[PDB]
Amino acid sequence: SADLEDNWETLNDNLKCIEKADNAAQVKDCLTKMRAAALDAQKATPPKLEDKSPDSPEMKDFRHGFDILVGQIDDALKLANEGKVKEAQAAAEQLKTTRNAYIQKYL
Repeated sequence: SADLEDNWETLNDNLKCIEKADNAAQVKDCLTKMRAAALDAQKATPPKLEDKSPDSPEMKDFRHGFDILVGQIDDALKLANEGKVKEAQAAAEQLKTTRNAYIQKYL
C-alpha cells in the first residue's frame, strides 16, 4: 500500500525519470507511473487540509491541481506516442510548475 507521502515521492522520482529518459519507451513508463501516482495522491487529504471539509474550496483546489497535472501527463504521452520524445520530455518543466503552485502548499 501507499499513502500520500509515498505517492508524492513516486511522482517526483518519475518526474526525474521523464527528464533523464533516452527514448520513447522510457518516457512512456515514466509518464505512466507519474499518472498512476497522481490519481492516487488526488484522492488523499493533504496535511494542511485535514481540518477542512472534503469539498471545501481548498480541497477542490488540491484536486484540480492533479486534474491539471494529469492533463499535462496525457498531453506528453500523446507526444511520446507520436515519437516526439524531446517535446514530451519538455513537459517536465510545466509539470513542476503545476506541482509547486497547486499541491506543494498543502503538504
